Amino acid sequence: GSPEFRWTKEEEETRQMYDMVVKIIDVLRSHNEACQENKDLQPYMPIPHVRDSLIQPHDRKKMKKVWDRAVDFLAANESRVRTETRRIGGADFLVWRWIQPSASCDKILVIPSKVWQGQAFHLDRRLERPHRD
Repeated sequence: GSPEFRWTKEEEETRQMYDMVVKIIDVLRSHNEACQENKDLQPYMPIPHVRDSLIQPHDRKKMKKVWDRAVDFLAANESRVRTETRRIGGADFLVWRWIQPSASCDKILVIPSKVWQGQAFHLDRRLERPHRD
């Protein structure tokens, strides 16, 4: 019945909580830096891409059940992938997919408040901001 705001102090609540989540906040913040370069390096993945990611082999799921609680810590400060309900094979399930902040998200408003070179181009060379490596 109220929003979160999410500024610098909201971290003081989450600090001590980070134990198992530090691996998954590492998975999302890490894949992100390579992702803003490219379009989205992850276009669609399941809930287990991130829920298997806490551990790699046969013991993979053993902290995916803990993840149910770990999300209480994540969700007060970070969501560096997008949540969507999507239809696959005629059936609608919940999947997690990539959103990358900075470098891609650039635009011009009513007053073109920029100088010649630094950012992109204008009129000539009608592409997007990130390019082929």
